[PDB]
Amino acid sequence: SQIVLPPHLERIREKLAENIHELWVMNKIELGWQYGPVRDDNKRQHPCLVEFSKLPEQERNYNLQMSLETLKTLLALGCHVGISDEHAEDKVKKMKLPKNYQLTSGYKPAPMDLSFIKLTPSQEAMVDKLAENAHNVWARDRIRQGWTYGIQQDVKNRRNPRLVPYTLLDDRTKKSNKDSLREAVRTLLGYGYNLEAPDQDHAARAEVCSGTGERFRIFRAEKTYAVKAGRWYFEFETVTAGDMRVGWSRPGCQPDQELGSDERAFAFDGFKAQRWHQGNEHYGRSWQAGDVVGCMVDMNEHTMMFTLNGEILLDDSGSELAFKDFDVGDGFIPVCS
Ligand SMILES: Nc1ncnc2c1ncn2[C@@H]1O[C@H](COP(=O)(O)OP(=O)(O)OP(=O)(O)O)[C@@H](O)[C@H]1O
Ligand SMILES: COc1ccc2c(c1)CN(Cc1ccc(C(=O)O)cc1)CCS2
Repeated sequence: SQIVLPPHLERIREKLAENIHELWVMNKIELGWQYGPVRDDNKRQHPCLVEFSKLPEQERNYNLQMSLETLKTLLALGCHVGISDEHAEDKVKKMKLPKNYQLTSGYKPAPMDLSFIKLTPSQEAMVDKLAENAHNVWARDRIRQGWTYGIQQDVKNRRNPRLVPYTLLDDRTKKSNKDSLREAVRTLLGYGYNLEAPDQDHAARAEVCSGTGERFRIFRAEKTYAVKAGRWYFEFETVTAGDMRVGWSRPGCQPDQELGSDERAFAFDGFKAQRWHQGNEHYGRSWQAGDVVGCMVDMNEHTMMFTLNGEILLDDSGSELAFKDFDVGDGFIPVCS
């Protein structure tokens, strides 16, 4: 609402509103909609097919407001607009149209066909965002009405399966709104009022949202199974490919601290290809979904090694040892974050 409309948009939006009005009535007659005295969509009768003057002024004004919200929404998207020229707006060609596609009046509303104009990926993205905003303004109205979501539409209980996020919306209506949006944006472009998209903003949430406030969960064997000597091996399977750590931990490990940040644990972060013990150093490569990581420790020469799907993971050098030397201490147990 805080947005103020430029005069060139003001002298463009009345012509926009009319043009899309006839766009709407041509879409209606192409799909096979007929004129009728009564307000019955199932019986295929509606006085809406006549010109906007004979059309109910409520709908005609609603169309103008509908377009006004659309203009204010292009402006609020951060999509700045430029004026290409004036003569292409003064002179707009008209396709020849078939009689069956024509209504009772001989006037052909379909203006210079938008097929010449091509939709860039950014122009499609803003079409998606306009569709999202229209759906959201559609649902704010329904919620104000008190209509709530329901798996099956209820006329009396005011339940519409339609009140869902646009991503979850049914493909039929989503496409129908999308087409009118797409044709609306193309009509805006064909008015010579070329729109330049805001720069692509990259936003990564890094999965801050989590159960309560826990960032990670640590799974380990019981402290009584600590190994002090010998050769030991266990395997860790990665169903997903995200922030994981696997390795050997001392019985003094804190469940709230990250693996390898302190001296109590030795871990391998394949997500960043990092080996973790009081710091991170580059080691090995990254895993994908389904990769199996093997962990081997030999407390005789105090070495630690790792395998990704069988092959030995190396550090920056040619050495196969993730942690060359450590102390036996109290022992080690398998651990995973
Ligand atoms: N001239 C017009 N300008 C703008 N929008 C219009 C116009 N005529 C009809 N509409 C649209 O028609 C729709 C009316 O049906 P709607 O999709 O809201 O059904 P609904 O969700 O079942 O509604 P309700 O919950 O009120 O029963 C609205 O989204 C409204 O924006
Ligand atoms: C979405 O902005 C507009 C702007 C202009 C016009 C329409 C829609 C189309 N309408 C017909 C209509 C009425 C109700 C429904 C419905 O029940 O959803 C669907 C179509 C009015 C004539 S021009």
